[PDB]
Amino acid sequence: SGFRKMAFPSGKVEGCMVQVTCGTTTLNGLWLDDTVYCPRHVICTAEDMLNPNYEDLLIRKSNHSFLVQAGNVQLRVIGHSMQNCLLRLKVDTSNPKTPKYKFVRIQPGQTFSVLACYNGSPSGVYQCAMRPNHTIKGSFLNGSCGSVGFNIDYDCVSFCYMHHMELPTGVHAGTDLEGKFYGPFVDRQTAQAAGTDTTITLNVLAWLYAAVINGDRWFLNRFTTTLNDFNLVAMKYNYEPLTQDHVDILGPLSAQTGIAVLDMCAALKELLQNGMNGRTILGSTILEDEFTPFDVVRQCSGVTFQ
Amino acid sequence: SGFRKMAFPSGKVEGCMVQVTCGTTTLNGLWLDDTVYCPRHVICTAEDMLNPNYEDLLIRKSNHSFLVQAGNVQLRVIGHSMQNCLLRLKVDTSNPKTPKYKFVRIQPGQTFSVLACYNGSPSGVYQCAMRPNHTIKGSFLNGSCGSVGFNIDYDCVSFCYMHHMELPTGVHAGTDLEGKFYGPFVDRQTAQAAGTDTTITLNVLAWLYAAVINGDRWFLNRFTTTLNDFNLVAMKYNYEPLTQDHVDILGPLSAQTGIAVLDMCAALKELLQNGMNGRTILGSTILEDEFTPFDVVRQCSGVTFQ
Amino acid sequence: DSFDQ
Amino acid sequence: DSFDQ
Repeated sequence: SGFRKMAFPSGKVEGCMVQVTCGTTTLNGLWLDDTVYCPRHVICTAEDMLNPNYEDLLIRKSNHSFLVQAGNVQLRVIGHSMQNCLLRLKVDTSNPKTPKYKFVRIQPGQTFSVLACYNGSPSGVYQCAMRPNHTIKGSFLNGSCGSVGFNIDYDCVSFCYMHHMELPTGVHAGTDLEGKFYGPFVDRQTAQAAGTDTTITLNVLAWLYAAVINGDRWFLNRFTTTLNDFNLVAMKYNYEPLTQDHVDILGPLSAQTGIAVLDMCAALKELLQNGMNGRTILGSTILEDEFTPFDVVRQCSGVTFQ
Repeated sequence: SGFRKMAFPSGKVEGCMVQVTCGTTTLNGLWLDDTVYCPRHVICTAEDMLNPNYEDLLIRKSNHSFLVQAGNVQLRVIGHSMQNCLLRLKVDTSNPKTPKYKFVRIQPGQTFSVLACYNGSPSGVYQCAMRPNHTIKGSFLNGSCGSVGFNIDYDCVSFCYMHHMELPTGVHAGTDLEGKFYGPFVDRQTAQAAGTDTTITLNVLAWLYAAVINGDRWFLNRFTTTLNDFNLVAMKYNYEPLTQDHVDILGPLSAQTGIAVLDMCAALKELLQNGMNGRTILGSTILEDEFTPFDVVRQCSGVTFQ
Repeated sequence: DSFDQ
Repeated sequence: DSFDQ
């Protein structure tokens, strides 16, 4: 029993963290085989960060403009190219700790683990969700740029995020491992703001199913709802429109608990209008949206506490 | 900016997880040098778990009653002894992945990271607090016994917890790495219940200081309080008595934010009586008690958002 | 009752 | 303004 924000074991990812210094800027890079990936803004000074032209800035650099350090040992750069918002630094060694891996761009609502890193040195791990507005509510200080987010399935690390910057609200922006930003955000210092966020309906529903799997059903009711009547309510409360795709994704969970999706929707509709009446669900006073249906299957019992 | 439940990078600990089977029970063990530590109840069948005598049960076992597997590779047992509630299995190999390390018994209120494990295979990492009633609100299924909790300072892993069992409330009990239980709990299946818990005052205060460090001060007021007047209120609300030791531990944080401890106590006193009035602190609708003062120093800026 | 896991 | 970290 129990239900917590659980991250993936971080070992396979720790073996790939290095430091990258260019001129006077130090940040973190990702060492896979004989390549090191990092944010391109490593090639910027303070002055440069407003209004940079990376083509022009990068062409003013050689292989030995870049310093990369794996633990104590210096790695020599022998090739460089730019790819969207990242740099790809070819090095003299292939990482002996390179795990099997993949580069995936994740979709809003999906979760991943983040290894927060400073000076190429791993300092903590946490779980979060890619928000609808393409930000993450992480925790980063200066020097965390190039810290990565990932999923582990079996033995294979799926890299989905690299950190680049922080926004005025205090939430975070970055890139997939092709160097393409999540969101309409850019690689420079201007007036940029997170767009308005929404609560992640599919995940709230997943988390309700977990509450039941773990033996709680106080919030259930006798009603049912149509998808469209649920949406009219979802909009009032700043929840995402629920779709048939989302209803199909909830099938296995509906089957394990014997509660129909649309019945759980009426459960939730009622939670939204009436409040939680001073009660908790899986130890929380609010509706939780940072667990996917997958996260619930992984973490919970396959056997319901009936 | 930002503030999250952050666990320690789990790599150094993953390299020490193995599987231990005895008869028909499989659980997780901890491989340091040429020793493997695990819960002694591995030597129990279903019948045995009520009313076991471990002396008598253990003497009916040889070295080869125990099977230990590190990844794919079988490790041979060549010695065994019991130590309080753990077994210590001497093996034929010394773990090449053994990090520098220590065994510490932690105190209530303190936090640590937990590597949840099944069949000697790491599946997730989360941060939690040792509660006043000596339980943890973790997340464990069957087969997680022998999963460990730890702190990492510099390069050195401080092991503080091994998992043994779950209680009727759904919270967890276990042991330090000397095999001595946290709490009045025992190694067998009887009517056992968590004693009544309390909220961890010192940590709530730490977390308030973080809210300020990160730039929030709405909850502050103009009042001050005496320690003893604060306690009269703490008792009503099921908070731990605050002590002078706790006030001294808060010194560095008081100094970085320029708010006196007892002034923050009046802040909190007021939060307890008046509620949060529909507002959040560091993104939360409730008072958070699972961050120590140390966790706040590690994670937050050394520089206040004034 | 409790449960040894 | 934003901040590249």
